[PDB]
Amino acid sequence: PHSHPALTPEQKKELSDIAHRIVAPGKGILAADESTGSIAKRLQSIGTENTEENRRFYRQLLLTADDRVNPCIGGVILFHETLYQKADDGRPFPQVIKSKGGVVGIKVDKGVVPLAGTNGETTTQGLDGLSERCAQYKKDGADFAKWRCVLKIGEHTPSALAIMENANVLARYASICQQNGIVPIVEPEILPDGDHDLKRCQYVTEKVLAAVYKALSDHHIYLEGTLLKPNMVTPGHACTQKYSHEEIAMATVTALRRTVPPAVTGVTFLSGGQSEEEASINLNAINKCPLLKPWALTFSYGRALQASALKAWGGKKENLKAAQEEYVKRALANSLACQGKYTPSNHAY
Amino acid sequence: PHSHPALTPEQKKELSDIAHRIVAPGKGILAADESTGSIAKRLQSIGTENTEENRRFYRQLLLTADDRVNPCIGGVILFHETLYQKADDGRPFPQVIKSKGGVVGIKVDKGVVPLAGTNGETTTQGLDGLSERCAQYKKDGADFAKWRCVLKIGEHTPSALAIMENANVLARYASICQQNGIVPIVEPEILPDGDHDLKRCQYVTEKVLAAVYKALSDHHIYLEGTLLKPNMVTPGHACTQKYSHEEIAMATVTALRRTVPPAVTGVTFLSGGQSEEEASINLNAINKCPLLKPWALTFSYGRALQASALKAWGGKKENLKAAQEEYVKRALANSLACQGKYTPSNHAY
Amino acid sequence: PHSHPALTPEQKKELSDIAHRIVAPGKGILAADESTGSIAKRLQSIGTENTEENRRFYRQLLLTADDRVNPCIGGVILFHETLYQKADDGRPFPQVIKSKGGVVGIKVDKGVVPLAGTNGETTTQGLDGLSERCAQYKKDGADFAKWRCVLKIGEHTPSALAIMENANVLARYASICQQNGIVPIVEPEILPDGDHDLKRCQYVTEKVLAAVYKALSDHHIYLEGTLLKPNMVTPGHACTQKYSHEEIAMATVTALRRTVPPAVTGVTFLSGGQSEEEASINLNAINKCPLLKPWALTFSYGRALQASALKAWGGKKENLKAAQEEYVKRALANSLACQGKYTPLFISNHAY
Amino acid sequence: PHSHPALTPEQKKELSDIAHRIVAPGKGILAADESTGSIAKRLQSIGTENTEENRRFYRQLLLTADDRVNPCIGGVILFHETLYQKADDGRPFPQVIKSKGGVVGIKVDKGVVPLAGTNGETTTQGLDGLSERCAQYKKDGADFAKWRCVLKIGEHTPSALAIMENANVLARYASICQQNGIVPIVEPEILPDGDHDLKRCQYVTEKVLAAVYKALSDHHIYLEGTLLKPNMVTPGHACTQKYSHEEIAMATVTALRRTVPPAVTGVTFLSGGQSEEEASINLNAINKCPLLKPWALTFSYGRALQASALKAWGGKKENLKAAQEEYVKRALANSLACQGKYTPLFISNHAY
Amino acid sequence: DWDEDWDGPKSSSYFKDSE
Amino acid sequence: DWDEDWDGPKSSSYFKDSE
Amino acid sequence: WDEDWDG
Amino acid sequence: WDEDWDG
Repeated sequence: PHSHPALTPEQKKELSDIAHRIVAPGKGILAADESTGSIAKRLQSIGTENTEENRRFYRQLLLTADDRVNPCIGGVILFHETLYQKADDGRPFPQVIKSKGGVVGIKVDKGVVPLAGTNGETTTQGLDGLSERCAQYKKDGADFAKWRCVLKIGEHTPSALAIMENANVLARYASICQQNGIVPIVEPEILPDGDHDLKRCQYVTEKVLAAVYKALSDHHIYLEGTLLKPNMVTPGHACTQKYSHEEIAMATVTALRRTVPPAVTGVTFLSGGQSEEEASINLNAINKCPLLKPWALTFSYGRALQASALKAWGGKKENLKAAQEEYVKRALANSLACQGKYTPSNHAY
Repeated sequence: PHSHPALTPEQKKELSDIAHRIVAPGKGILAADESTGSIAKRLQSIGTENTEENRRFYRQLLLTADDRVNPCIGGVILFHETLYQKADDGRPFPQVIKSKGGVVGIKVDKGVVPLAGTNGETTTQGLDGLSERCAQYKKDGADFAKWRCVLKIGEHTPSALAIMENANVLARYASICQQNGIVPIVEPEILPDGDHDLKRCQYVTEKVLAAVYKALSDHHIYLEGTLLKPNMVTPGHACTQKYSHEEIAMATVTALRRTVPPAVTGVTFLSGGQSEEEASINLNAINKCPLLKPWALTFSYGRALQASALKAWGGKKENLKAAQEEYVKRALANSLACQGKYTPSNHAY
Repeated sequence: PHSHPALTPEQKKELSDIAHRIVAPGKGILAADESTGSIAKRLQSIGTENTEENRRFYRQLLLTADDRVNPCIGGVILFHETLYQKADDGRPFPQVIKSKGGVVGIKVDKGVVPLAGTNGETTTQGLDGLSERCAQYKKDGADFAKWRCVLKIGEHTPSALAIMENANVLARYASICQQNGIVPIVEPEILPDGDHDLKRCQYVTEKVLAAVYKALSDHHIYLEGTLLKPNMVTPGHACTQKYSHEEIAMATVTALRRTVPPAVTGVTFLSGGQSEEEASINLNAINKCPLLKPWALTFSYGRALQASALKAWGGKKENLKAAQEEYVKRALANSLACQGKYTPLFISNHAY
Repeated sequence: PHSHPALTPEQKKELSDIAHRIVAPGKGILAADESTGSIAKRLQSIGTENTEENRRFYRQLLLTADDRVNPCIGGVILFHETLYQKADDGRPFPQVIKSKGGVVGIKVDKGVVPLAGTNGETTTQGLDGLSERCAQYKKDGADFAKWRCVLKIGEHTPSALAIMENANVLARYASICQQNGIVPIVEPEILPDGDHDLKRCQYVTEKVLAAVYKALSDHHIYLEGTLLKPNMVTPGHACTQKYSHEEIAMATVTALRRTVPPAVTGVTFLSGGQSEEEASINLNAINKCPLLKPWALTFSYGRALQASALKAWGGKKENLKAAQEEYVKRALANSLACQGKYTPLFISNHAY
Repeated sequence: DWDEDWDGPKSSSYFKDSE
Repeated sequence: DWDEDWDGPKSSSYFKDSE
Repeated sequence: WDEDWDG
Repeated sequence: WDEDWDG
């Protein structure tokens, strides 16, 4: 029942101001934070050699797209390697992001690990030396972070253990970030895998988010200096029931209204298995939902911003402008969608 | 991870519609639910004999005040005896309340009981046969209920036990109400007793409300069909630091924004130890707070609606109109204040 | 992190002494605490009228069996009505029980209630005015209580809510008992209903008992002044896998060793739909289990002590001695069984 | 309510067998797992240079003491560097330990980190890549691990957060160990720092251990393949109230009986700032305590086994035998003490 | 009037013994 | 380099024995 | 006793 | 493996 304040008013202002910039009206996040292994798969799919140079050039292509992206992109999240790369002109990639009005983010987790005694459930590692890593990343230009937890809907899952443990590790990570002037994005990703319907996903989302916010309270997290990164509430990929975008929007907004305190600055959606178009249409329907939404409802999109751009590039320097156009189109679509404006004695002891 | 829905869409609509009527713009609650012992003390203070007739007449005085109260009073909460009393004209008191556009409430708890091994902490009893009591009260005209939990700020209090246990019992009570078409008002009252400052009360409120909403989630409570009845965030009564109404408003709204999901229909404040005027001024400052407030912020006032009316009555039938005027004045003040418009092997095992 | 002790050294001594008397070596509990409607059905089965007199006589028959039961019976639990009934000589039933060296118990819960949003799961009610009820029962000669929580093994059950909620209500009840000098028997009954195997029951027992002991710690329960009343770890009654008595014993003792702190004075097993003789054999195998067992492992049996006595009586006054003899035989068998000293395939067509 | 077993019967057998070897009757643990900087400070105190060779020689001196130590030492815990060092004959230190009948242990945590929003409280880090570290340590001859969590008794400490968080991290670490055939020693160290009395320490121990065992149940930890490493229940070192050894024993045994399931293979006590001799006397009084103790009650001592050996060596090669003799004396005293068979007013002016 | 001890599901031995 | 086992607060008997 | 009316 | 990229 005793306050030992984690943060001064100055630290709170600094974190709150960063969180607000990322999710400012019309803005969302480019998730360009794929691991070297993931991005190797991206390059293979377009018949391109996984060299550091091709990874660097591909990230340059996204980061140096023209000024039409500037009102669209509040934040850009990077993987470790990319934070220390440079554009052809010699500018560090963080400087490229900042000059276009973007806040720089860093993915800080060290991947999922199996939880013993569960049906294939995971937690996430990466807390070790995280404070020193955050302090260094801050100095190197990052103002926000990402930590991804993964949950799955199945017969016995998410279990009481998986929920408790993932919510706890998210709160630990968020606590360490906030000590270092870094806005933590809290990402409890519930996978769309399986044949469960919309109602089941809504139920699981409600339970997971109530556990997340309880853990954030237990660990003294300052919610105004945080963002939330969930999946939209959708049927499973193998569900045979068809749903309108308005039903997805209503299930999503309802689940958030029931669990997410209004102090949370913004919700930056994952796009799960959605196409570029579907991700934008669903985000738009969420923002058009006729219910009071006391937080920014925006995007943190990887594939949903990048898929057409990656294909149009095809590893060809000649296709630079055509590839950037595809990314600009998705940035413009998503910027409208996050505004709801998108139309495609032992007794003494 | 499995939904066994507590409520149908029809039950949800019924509960949500009742909750919305009680806290509709400009409206709050008259708490006229004092026990026979408390109301004996009220009558004693004005030199009046504690007869059932004097209790009945006093409640009639409040309930039959003129039509100026009708836009002010969304709900009236009663004690058991009063639910079954009648006005001089023969109308049951619930009928009197309903005809003026008020929803009828019933206090259902059976008082506080000591928690063993704590420093004078309590929980609340009253769950036994509560379902059958709710079903009967519904038939007899009640559409909402109150259950009061009490917490105290002190050196070792509220303890982990007191928080956990009071949040759990509130969830049990809320669950039973919702099965019977009764809107539960969830009342975690944190006493203003002691010399703690504003920041300490804010901290305790945040911790208590996070435990309350986690318990409501665990017990599958439908938040849209609930109201919250907390104290405002204030210094303790023996604190020597002075605070403006705007500081109380900011501490209160901040604490609610950090813990209370937007799905909660409304917050109906207790007035703790505040005078009639102070209760109205603080409620007004809360509604003027320049932060997004996604729920109705209103009053559930007993003494803060009744004190001048009780005094002006003085047990004299001749003073009926003068006494009702005092109550009307407070109902008008509080109606403006809730709008921000008030100006005063064994190994195989 | 701060002690405001629930109990004085003198209150602890009294609770520990009571708990130790109930489960002293060779002793267990007669559960004779069936409600009026339940006991009416027992009387119906033997063609006897449901009268207050027949209920009183049947309870007298059990309570006034000869002195051979005295070393077998540490406790007798009564339903409310029986606590206020008298033997033929005018002696209150609590006095009859005490004179034979038994501790008197009282069932204090007010039954199961549905948990909304669960798949048919329950909690238990009975906390309201429980303190004043306990203080009165104590004056009236009771020194221990019973509160029954019910959990079911099924597809999504027991749920996180049902486990947490029943553990919490058991801890509230235990706390109130201990303030009034009443030993609480903590009863988290996991039903043998269904087709689950032995492994599943063991897993569920271990999870439930861990949550029970956490709740009792949170609520400052004095473990030495408590008893635990679970089912044995068995397959579900619709499971077709067959197990030896030694396998049931190993799974039961393993589950308790993994969850039950040594400070708990004793474990008084339910019979869980077992035959009279099977309940004795399983209790015996438990006590012979070659693992360290730091608590008394005994019986709290109702039907498993009474079934043959009820039939041998058949509502006939002339049959008093034959009926008492059937009860004495089971008391003696169970007294040997709770010391590991008891020495006494099948397809039922009704299962098809 | 669903079992997806963490471990096979074969994995359980291996973990249980290791845990039982470490704490076999008469045996305890030599904690020789001080970091480089710590051991440099031990060398400074005896006027010896901090060289890799002096560190290696000092560890050799302890590990190669005469065969009288063999029945006394069930386990030796090493710091990372020492696990890869060799004796003068070229034998790897794990092989030296094994040849004398000891199990090899490894300290795996990466130190305490501050919990923000608390009054100077900590959690412990070291989970990242812990699985691959364990698998490598197992290949390199270690069969048990150590992870140290720290809790402090103060005005608002240990807080609900610190208890919950340290219990959770202990359970994560234990889970990872058991997947790799490593016995986890679960170490929730409650500091004897401060002026709290014996009652307050007992209360805090009971609350911490209840939360520890709930967390291990939630994370599906196999208790038989674990050990517990707590402080003894004592007043704080700044408390002026004096207690007998029998009072410390009673408070310690009572706290463990109320919280530690009998399935836990053993309790390996820290010395908690006690003198070499005092830690033996207290461990002995614990083993003589007239309450049922269903687990091995033994030592995991560092300074309490080494202090006199370190001084008797003084960095001089000629002093090898005299130094080993001091360690053997303490090993022998502690071996008798963990069987209850050890038989061997004061105000310090430095406290003013 | 349901009594789990008397009325609840029985073991196969209960059936064998009462046959 | 802080080591609780070696550097931490000591009992009165630690002081008596090393006096 | 009444908390709302008694200070 | 990337979940976002491999649906």
